[PDB]
This record gives sequence, C-alpha cells and structure tokens, in this order.
Amino acid sequence: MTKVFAYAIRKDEEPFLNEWKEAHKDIDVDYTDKLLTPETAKLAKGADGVVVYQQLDYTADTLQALADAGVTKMSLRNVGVDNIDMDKAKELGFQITNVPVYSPNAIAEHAAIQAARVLRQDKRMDEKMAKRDLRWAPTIGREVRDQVVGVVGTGHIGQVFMRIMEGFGAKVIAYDIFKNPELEKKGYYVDSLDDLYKQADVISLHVPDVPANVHMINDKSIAEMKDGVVIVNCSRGRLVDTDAVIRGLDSGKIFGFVMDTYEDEVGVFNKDWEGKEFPDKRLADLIDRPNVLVTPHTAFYTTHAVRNMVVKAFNNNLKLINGEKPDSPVALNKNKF
Amino acid sequence: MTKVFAYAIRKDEEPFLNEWKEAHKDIDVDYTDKLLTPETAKLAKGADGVVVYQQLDYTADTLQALADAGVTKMSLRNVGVDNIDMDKAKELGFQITNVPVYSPNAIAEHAAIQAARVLRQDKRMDEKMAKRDLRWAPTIGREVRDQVVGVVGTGHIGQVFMRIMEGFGAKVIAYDIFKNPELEKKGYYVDSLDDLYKQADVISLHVPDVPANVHMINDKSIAEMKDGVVIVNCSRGRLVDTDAVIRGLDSGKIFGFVMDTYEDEVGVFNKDWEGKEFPDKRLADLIDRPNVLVTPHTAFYTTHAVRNMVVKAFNNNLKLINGEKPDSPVALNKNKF
Ligand SMILES: NC(=O)C1=CN([C@@H]2O[C@H](COP(=O)(O)OP(=O)(O)OC[C@H]3O[C@@H](n4cnc5c(N)ncnc54)[C@H](O)[C@@H]3O)[C@@H](O)[C@H]2O)C=C(NC(=O)C(=O)O)C1
Ligand SMILES: NC(=O)C1=CN([C@@H]2O[C@H](COP(=O)(O)OP(=O)(O)OC[C@H]3O[C@H](n4cnc5c(N)ncnc54)[C@H](O)[C@@H]3O)[C@@H](O)[C@H]2O)C=CC1
Repeated sequence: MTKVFAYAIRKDEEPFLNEWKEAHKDIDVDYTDKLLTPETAKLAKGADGVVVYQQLDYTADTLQALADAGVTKMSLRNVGVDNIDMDKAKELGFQITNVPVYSPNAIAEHAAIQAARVLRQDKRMDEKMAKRDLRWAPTIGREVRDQVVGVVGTGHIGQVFMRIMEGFGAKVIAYDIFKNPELEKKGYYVDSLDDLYKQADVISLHVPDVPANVHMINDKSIAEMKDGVVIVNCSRGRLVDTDAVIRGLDSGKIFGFVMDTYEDEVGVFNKDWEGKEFPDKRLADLIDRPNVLVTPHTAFYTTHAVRNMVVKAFNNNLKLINGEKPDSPVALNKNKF
Repeated sequence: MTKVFAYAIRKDEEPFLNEWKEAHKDIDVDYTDKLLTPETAKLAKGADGVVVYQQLDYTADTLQALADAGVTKMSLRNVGVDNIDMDKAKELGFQITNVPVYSPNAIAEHAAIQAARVLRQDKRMDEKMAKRDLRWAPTIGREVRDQVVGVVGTGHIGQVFMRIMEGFGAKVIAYDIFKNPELEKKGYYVDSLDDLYKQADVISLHVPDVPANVHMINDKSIAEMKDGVVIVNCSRGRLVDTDAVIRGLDSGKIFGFVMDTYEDEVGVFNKDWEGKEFPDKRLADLIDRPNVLVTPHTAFYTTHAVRNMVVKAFNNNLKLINGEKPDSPVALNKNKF
C-alpha cells in the first residue's frame, strides 16, 4: 500500500501508466481527468505524491488546496516548472520534480520530414489531388539528397537531425557556440553563421531562445541566404521575425517554411478556434500558405516521448513517495539555457 | 556548328536544356512544344539529331516523316522503347538511345517520406489546422526510429530506402529472390516472406510486377500481417489488392497505406479531372482517406531525374551525331513486350 494520484492523464498516457503500475506491483495508483484544481486538489486524498501534467497554474492556493489533502509529493510529467507558486511552494516545503527529456528524436524526426515535404512540394501536389487534378507537372520536387542542410545548434536533438539528413545522403554543415570537440573533428563546423547562411539550402534551428538569438532570422539574416532557401524552426519561436520570413515568402526568396513554434503562439496555439472568430491572421495566412507547413508545437508529441513523459514521472515520484534520490529535482539550477 | 532539334519539351525540362547548351558551346539546339508526328517530323529540318520524349507511338510512318528532313539519330529521354517501330526503325536502320535510370534516389526518398508521414499522422493534423483546431491530443505520432521496416526487393532503389531508414534508426529487415551476398552477410535477410509479414511494422514493396508477384498483398498476406501495419507501394500497382487493403484499412488491421502506384490507374492518373465526373470511385475514396497518401506516379518527379533525362539524352545523342559509342543503344529486339 502506497498512493500516488495523477492529474491531467490523457488517454494516450493511460496505457503507459499501466505498464508502470503493471510492473510496480506494490504501489497504489489512481488518476483522473480534470486538471488539478484548487477544488480537485482534494481527491488526492491520502495518496503520497501527485503526478500531474499542466500548463494551467498551481496557484499558491491549489498548493494548500492539495497540501491539506495529505501530500507534499508532487512531480510534473512535463519539462515545465514556471507555472507553480515556487515561493509559496517552499513557504510550504513542497517537493516537485521535472521530467526534462522525452525523446529528442521525435523533434529531430519531425523537422526532417517537414523539411523534406517542403522540398518535395508535397502540399502543392496534395492540393491538386484533393481537387482531383491527378497530373504531376509541374509540381516537381527537389531531392533531400541534393541540398546543403545547415544545422544551427548541436545538442542531443540537433545531432539526430544531423544523422537523419546524413542518411538522405546530404551535406551537413553545423553551427554552435560550443564546438563539440567530436563533431568538429569530422569538419562539420563552419567558422560563423554568415557562412552557413549562404551555402545552406535548408536551415534548421536547434538552439535555445536566447536573448542573443532572439530574431536571428529576419530581414538581415535572410538577405544573406541563398535563393529558394527552406527555413525550419521547430525550436523556440522568437528566433524568427514572422513579418520578415513572410516578406521573403512574398518575394520568392524563401522557397518554403516550417513552423511548429510561433512567437505570438501562447494563447492561440492548442485552443479549438473552430466555430469561433479566428484570432490571429498572419498565423492564419501562414497556416494556409501552400509552401508553408504550420504545426502547433507537435515536434515532441509521440508514443515514445509520452511514455517517457508519464514514466520518467511515476518513477521520480515513486522515489519521492519512498524517500530516495530522484531525477532532476525541482530547482534544476542552471541546467537550463 | 551543329544542330539538334528536340521534341515534347516540358517547361521543367526547359531549364536544363540550357545548362547543357550553355556547355556544348559549338552545337545549335532547338525544340518543340508538341510531340513528333509525321505532321511535325518536318520541323526537325536539318537538325542532325532529334531528342524527344512521348507516349504517342513513333508510328511506322512518323519515322521517314523524320527521315526525309534528314535525320536518323534519335534518342529518348525516358526508359521505355515499346512505343517505337522496331522494324521500320530497322527497315529504316534508324539509330536510337533510351535513358534507363533517372535518379533512383527520388523513389526511395518519396517512399520513406510518405511512410514517416503516415507513421506520424500528419494528414490528420493538417486536416485539423485547416478547420483550425490548434490542439494536438490525440494525434500522437509514432517514431520511425521505433519501428521494424521490411524491405521487399534489394536493388538500387530498395537499397537506398534501406539506408535512410537506418538513418532514422529503425530495424531493417529485407527479403529477396537473390539474397545479395553483401547485405545477407550483415544479416538483414529473412528466409521467407511470411517471416517479414509478421515482425514488420512498415513494409515497403520494391520488386517487379511479375506474374508471380501480381497480388502479393491480398486478403491472406495482410492477415499474417501485424496489427498497426503500414503498407507502402511506390513501385508497380498490380502487386497490391486494393480491395484487400481497404478491407484491412476498414477493419483496422491497417494503420496506413501509401500509394504512388495503382493498378486501375492507366487512363485515370495524369488526367485533369477537375470539374468533370470522376471516373473511379475507390481511387477517390482512397485519395481522401484520413490515413492514405495517394500521389499520381510521382516518386520519380524530381529536379535530378528530369535533369539526367535531358542531359543523359542530349549527351548520348551527340555521341550519335558525332559518331561515337554512346550509352544505351536500343537494339531492335522485335518483341516490344
Ligand atoms: N512508383 C513510381 O513512380 C515508379 C515506380 N517504379 C518501380 O520502382 C521499383 C523499384 O525497382 P528496383 O528496386 O530497382 O528493382 P529491381 O532491381 O528489379 O529489384 C531488386 C531485387 O528484386 C529482386 N526481385 C525480382 N523479382 C522478385 C520477386 N518476385 N520476389 C522477390 N525479389 C524479386 C531481384 O532479383 C533483385 O535482387 C520497380 O520495381 C518499379 O516497378 C518504376 C517507375 N516507371 C513506372 O511508372 C513503372 O514502370 O511502373 C515509376
Ligand atoms: N518546438 C518544440 O516542441 C520544442 C522545441 N524545443 C527546442 O528544441 C531545441 C533542441 O534542444 P537542445 O538540443 O536541448 O538545445 P541546446 O541548447 O543544447 O542546443 C545545442 C547547443 O546549442 C547551445 N547554444 C545556446 N545558445 C546558442 C547560441 N546563441 N548559438 C549557438 N549555440 C547555442 C549549446 O551550448 C548547446 O550545446 C531547443 O533549442 C529548444 O528551443 C524544446 C522543446 C520542445
């Protein structure tokens, strides 16, 4: 007998929780559907720690709303932490953990395919089909195996991204602040961005949303690019100046674009605006461009990650519930960029 | 000087004719829009050679019609020679050159992308955005990296598709008449096909439309098949049993199917049916299935292919005009079948 209560368990999470309960024989495990609400906090009744994925706020309030229920043991299924009352959280001694890495693959994967679909002209081709225009001319596609893919950033994610395109048999060029002694041995690294910006056919960003990096793709970076470049930003939105790429698209400079992350994303993304008055037009003019692919921050959303998501969580909590050293305690002091 | 006259030149070919002429400085080159017919055959007047692609037969007469303008050196820009009058050709002793391979990469590339796509459920997402549902759950993607991919057929193309998938990091299984001694050593082969149809998640057909293979995927092949399988045919169509597949898609045994080839395709594909009555109803039901990906025999339509088509074509022909041993002499093998 042990109790962990889960908050915000999606259907897609259901089965992972099973395998982990399926195996974790001795613990008592129960979830529910409503996000952890000051009001819901209460169901967490006499269960040791709580596993809950949420972008909605765990106000200083839902903390006691949950505190009093009998738990100081709470761990997120997600990467995030800035949505909790961290100050009242300690005022309270509240123990949280984070699950910081679910498959870097799904993101690396997700950009390759979006990238590759824009080079092929797959959406123009798919539009003709829907309309029942079954001929292939002149919607010709460019081959992956024939471009020069430049990667901006060389961490877990981006390396994958590297090997994938390598597999297509393309020429990968790379960029980073920290020239990973290893990759640079094979010559991947260029001296500077202004170099990769004019010999890269495809550009995939894989670098944190830094004060420095904020709007690296804009009227100036772009005018240095080749003609008919392809731009991919499956990382942090602010790296790009939307009105800028828009412009590049407008003249024929940028050949296509891939956006699974937008700057004015928050609030707009992930909300069903169907049947509503569509709230943000350029995003809406972008979504429909035939040589653009928008996606709502889906780069991460995959069977393998989610499994990570859930699980790296039931564990970390089991370690909390039980009193043992967990993985990435909630303080994750300067681990993050 | 010299003169080469070309026929049936697509706009997309246009652009490569020049990088060629742009090279071959001492030769005059000139082309036509419409195909060659006794009617036209005059047009290549004085042109030492004629380059040309078409499906209309180079009927019995079309030849002299050509002959009289003064030319007998003609080289096709595409693979097939079963639409040429071999005997007259020979009674005429005309000299011809086909162009046999136009980027095999193009086809293994297009198949690998389409699969990844279905694997990830992109269509369903994109259908979502269009209606404007900017939320992700439950359109969870499966990672190519996590799958077992079975390559049926191991030549130029299947080989290339093999490499890419390992770029993704999937477990690749193959199967083949002639177990290439090299891959076989690395233990990729499986002894039989029923081996394949049961450990394999994605299956990619890359083998010939042989009286033997003519319906390998039918209601029996499938049932061996794994739940959540993903079938991918980008080669000959007769290999799949469309009704088999829909039943499997309908039941749910099939996760996704991807088609660039269709058996009841001659006549429908390559036709603009927009605003006319659509000729084939499963074909369409399929075109629109949330999880099918139909494309009209387009796996080869790439900048690289169409480039060799021309280039390889003009080349070999110049070896004709010049009088050299060129690539791909089509020998009058009476039986065009
Ligand atoms: N979809 C399109 O746009 C077009 C597709 N194609 C098709 O592409 C495939 C690819 O061919 P490839 O892999 O090069 O074939 P092979 O070298 O012949 O095969 C490699 C090995 O296959 C073995 N093999 C032969 N027969 C069998 C059987 N029955 N079972 C197992 N293994 C077998 C062989 O021994 C080799 O070791 C191709 O098949 C083709 O149809 C072509 C394009 N033009 C078309 O539109 C078209 O003609 O349909 C376009
Ligand atoms: N779109 C989505 O769904 C999500 C996107 N992301 C994004 O995915 C990317 C991949 O992540 P990681 O590999 O963990 O990142 P990372 O920061 O480790 O990327 C690789 C390298 O970039 C660094 N870096 C920081 N600032 C830089 C600068 N100005 N120039 C060059 N290099 C710089 C590092 O020092 C590091 O080794 C992130 O950068 C992030 O913004 C992360 C989660 C979800």
